[PDB]
Amino acid sequence: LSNVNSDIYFKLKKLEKEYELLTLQEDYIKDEQ
Amino acid sequence: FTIALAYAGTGNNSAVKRLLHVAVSDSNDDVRRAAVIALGFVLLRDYTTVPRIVQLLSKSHNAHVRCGTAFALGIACA
Amino acid sequence: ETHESGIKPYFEQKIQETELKIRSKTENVRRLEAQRNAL
Amino acid sequence: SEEINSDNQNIILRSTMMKFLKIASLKHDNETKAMLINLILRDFLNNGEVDSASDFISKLEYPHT
Amino acid sequence: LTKSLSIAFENGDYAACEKLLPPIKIELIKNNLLIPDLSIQNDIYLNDLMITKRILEVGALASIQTFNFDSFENYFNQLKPYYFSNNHKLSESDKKSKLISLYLLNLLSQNNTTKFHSELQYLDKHIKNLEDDSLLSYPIKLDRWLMEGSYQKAWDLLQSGSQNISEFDSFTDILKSAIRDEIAKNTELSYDFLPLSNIKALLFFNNEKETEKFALERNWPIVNSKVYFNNQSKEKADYEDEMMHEEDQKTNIIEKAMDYAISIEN
Amino acid sequence: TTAAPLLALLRENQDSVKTYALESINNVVDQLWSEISNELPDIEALYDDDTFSDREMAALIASKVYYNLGEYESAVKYALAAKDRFDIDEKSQFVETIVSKSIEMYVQEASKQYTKDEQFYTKDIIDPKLTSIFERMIEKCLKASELKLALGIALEGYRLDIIESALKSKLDQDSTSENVKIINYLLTLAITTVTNSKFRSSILRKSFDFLMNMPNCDYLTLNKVVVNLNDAGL
Amino acid sequence: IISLTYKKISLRDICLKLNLDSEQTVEYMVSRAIRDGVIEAKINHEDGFIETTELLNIYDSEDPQQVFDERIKFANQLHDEYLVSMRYPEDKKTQQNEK
Amino acid sequence: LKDVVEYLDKVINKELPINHTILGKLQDVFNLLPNLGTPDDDEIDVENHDRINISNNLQKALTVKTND
Repeated sequence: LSNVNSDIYFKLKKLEKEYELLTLQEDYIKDEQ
Repeated sequence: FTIALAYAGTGNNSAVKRLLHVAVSDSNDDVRRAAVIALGFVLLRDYTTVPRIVQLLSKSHNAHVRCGTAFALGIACA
Repeated sequence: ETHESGIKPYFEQKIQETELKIRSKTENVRRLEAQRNAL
Repeated sequence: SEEINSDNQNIILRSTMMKFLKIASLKHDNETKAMLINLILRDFLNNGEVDSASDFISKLEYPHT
Repeated sequence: LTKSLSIAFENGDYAACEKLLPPIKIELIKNNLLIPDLSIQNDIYLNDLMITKRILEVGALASIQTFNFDSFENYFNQLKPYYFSNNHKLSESDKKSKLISLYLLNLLSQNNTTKFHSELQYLDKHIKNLEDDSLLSYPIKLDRWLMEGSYQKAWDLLQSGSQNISEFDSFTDILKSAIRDEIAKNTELSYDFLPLSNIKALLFFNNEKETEKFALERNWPIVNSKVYFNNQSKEKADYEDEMMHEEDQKTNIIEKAMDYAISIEN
Repeated sequence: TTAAPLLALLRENQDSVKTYALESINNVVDQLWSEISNELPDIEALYDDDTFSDREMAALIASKVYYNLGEYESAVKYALAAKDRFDIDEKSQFVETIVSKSIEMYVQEASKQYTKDEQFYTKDIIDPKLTSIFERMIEKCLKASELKLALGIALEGYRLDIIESALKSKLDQDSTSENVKIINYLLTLAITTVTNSKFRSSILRKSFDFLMNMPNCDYLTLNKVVVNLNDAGL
Repeated sequence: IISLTYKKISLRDICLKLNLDSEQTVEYMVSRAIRDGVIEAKINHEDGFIETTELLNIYDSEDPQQVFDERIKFANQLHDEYLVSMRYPEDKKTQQNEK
Repeated sequence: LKDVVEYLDKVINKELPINHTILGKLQDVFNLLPNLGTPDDDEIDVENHDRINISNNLQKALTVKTND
C-alpha cells in the first residue's frame, strides 16, 4: 500500500500542473467557437 | 513576443490564456501569427499537449495563422 | 503495510476529487471540440 | 417465522448499511449509492418511522447520473 | 424506597411525588444499564425490564395529572418516548392500550394533525388487530370528524367526554378553545359581518357575555349594539403588505424575458 | 434500540441524567446517526454551556453525526472547536474524513499568511490545535519511514520550519547515495510546484548549504541551485 | 360536484341530495374546505345560499405567464440532456482505428 | 432626461432667460403621457400573453430538431 502513497506525493503532483492547463483549454474553445 | 520571452519555460496559465485570447480577438494577420510562435516558447519543455491545441489553429482560413502553426511546432520540439 | 492502509484514505481524499474532476473535464473539452469543428 | 432472535439481528442489519454508506460516498460510486438508499428507505417504512425517513431524503445524494 | 413512590401515587398527593423524583432519576440511570438495549434477550434481562416498567408508567401518569405547563413538559419529555412502548415479553399488557390513547390525544391538543398521522404510522404495524381500537377509539373518532370538517359532531363527542373524565380532562379543556378558535378563522373568508346572536351560535359559545367578551378581544368595536369588523381588518392588511422578501418572489415580465435569451446564447 | 429513550433523557433537567445520556448516545453515534440529526440544535447548546464537565464529549457527538451525513465541512469545525479526542480519529481506519479536512484547510491558511509575513507562526491567527495535528501527521510518515510524504505536505503549505529541519536531520550518511537522492527529488519539485518568490528562493539557497557539508556530495546537485538562483556569491 | 352544477344552492338542497344529516353540519364541512381552498366558494349565511366565486377571465391575469415560463425551462433542460450524452460514444470511435 | 431636470433648476437659480419653447414641449410630454389604471393597460397585457405563449410553442419545435 506504501507504493500508492508514494506516487501520490511524487509523480502525480507534476502531472496536476498539466491538468490545470488542459482545463484552461475548455475555457478557451468556448471563446473560439 | 514580449510575453513569450519573459514567461519562457515553465508554462504559465496566465501567459497562455493571454496568448490565445489575443490570437482569437485581434483581427490583423501578422499579429495573429505572432501569438502562435510565441506559445511555443512558454511551453518549450512541455510540448506534450501542444499539438492538441494547435490542431484547431491549422484549420484556420488564414494563411498566416497556418504558417506560424508550422513554425511553433518546429520550435517546441526542436 | 497495515500502518500505511490506515492513513492511505487521508492521502486519497484530496486526490480522488481531483480525479473525478478530470473525468468531467475530458468529456467537456472534446464535446466543444466537435461543435467547434463542424462550424 | 417470527422470533426474537430475528429481532436482535435486525438492529445489526441497519447499523452495517449506515457505516458502509459513508465509505461509498467518498468513492462516489453511482451504483453503490443507489442500491443502499433504496434498501434503507424501504426498511424505515416497514418500521413506520416518519422522522428518520425525512432526514435521510434531505441530503438527496441518490444519483441519476 | 421505590415502594414509597408507588404508594405516594395512590394517595393522590403528587406534590411530594416530585420532591422524591430527583433521587429516583439517579437510580433510573442504573436501571437503564440493567437493560441491554435488546442486543441479547434472556430471562435475566426480562426481570429487569419488568421492574423498570412499573416506575415509568405511574410516573408518566403523574406528569399528565399536573397542569402547570413549565413543569409539565420538562418532567414529561423523557417520559413520553419511554412509556409509549417499551413493553415487556414482546409487547402486551392492558396498560398498552390506555397509555397510547393518552399520548395520541396530546398531539391532537397541540393541534398538530401532521404529527398525529406520523406517530400513528409507527404504531400501525403493532396494533393492526392486536388491540384493534379500544380506548384507542377516543382520539380516532375525534380526528375523523375534524378531517370531515364536522365541527358539530366533534363538539358533541367532547361534551359527552365529561362522563369518562379520569385524567382525560387534561386534554378536554384545551380542546374546547381549539374548536372555537378554528371556526373563527374560517368564517373570516365567508363573510365579514355577523349579528351578535349569530357570532355565539356558530363559534359554539354557550354564554352571551363570553360572545361579546371574545368579540372585544379580536378587536371588533360594538357600537350601538352593532359590530363593526370593518376597522381593524383594513388596518391589519396595510401593515402586512409591507414586509421585505419581496423583489424576487414577485418578479417582473422583463426578468423572465432576459432569462430565456441568454439560454440560447450559451 | 431506537434513539427515542436517549432523546428523552437529554430533556431531563437533572444534571446526572444528561451526562449519562451523552455516553449512551456516544456508543451508537457511529452505528446510527440519521435519527438524532433532527435534534442537533440541542446537542450543540449543551456544548455551548460551561456547566458540564463532559462538555468536550458533547461537541464530539455533533461532529460525528455531521461526517456520517456527508456534511464534511460541518464536521471539521465542530471537531476543531472541542480540541479533544482527535488522537483516536487519526489512527482509525474508518474516520479519515475529518483528518483530511483538518490538513487541507491548514495548508491553505498557512500559505495566505506566509505571503503577507514570513513569520505568521507567532500570530494567533494560527490556532495551536491546528499546529498540533500537523506535526502528528509528520509523526505517522516517519514510522512508516517514507520521507516523500512528509516533505510534500509541508511544501504545499509554505511551511519553512518543517522543510529546513528535515534536510538537516538527514545528514548522517548511513549511505551517501541515499542522502542525495531524496534531496534530488525535492529540488526538481520546488521549481515547478512553488510560485511565490519568498518561499521558493529561500528553500534552494538553504539546500546548497546542507549538501555542501557532506564531503562525498555530488557537485552536480550543488551546480543546479547555483544556476537557478543565479547568484555569483554562491 | 354539487357546487359546480349549482352555483347558488341553499344548504337545504345539498342535504336532501346526499342525505347529509343537517344544515349546521354541512355548513361546517364546506367552511373547513374553503379554508384549504379546494371548493373555492363562500357561504352567505344571512341569505341562505352558498355561492361559487368562479368567473373565469384568468387569461387576463398574470397566471398563464407563470405557467408558460416553466414549460420553456423544461424544454431547455431536454436539449441539454441530448447534447451531453450524444458526444460520449463518438469519443470512443474516433480513438478506435477504423478501416 | 436628467439634463432636462437640471435645465429647469438653472432657469430659477442661475437666471437663464426663460426659453419657453422647451416648456411647450414638456407640456406635450405630461399631457400625451399614458395614464395608468386605464383599461388600455389591460389590453396590453393580453397582447403580452399571446407572444410569450408563441415563444413557448417555438421553443418546443426546436426540441424536436435537437432530438433528431
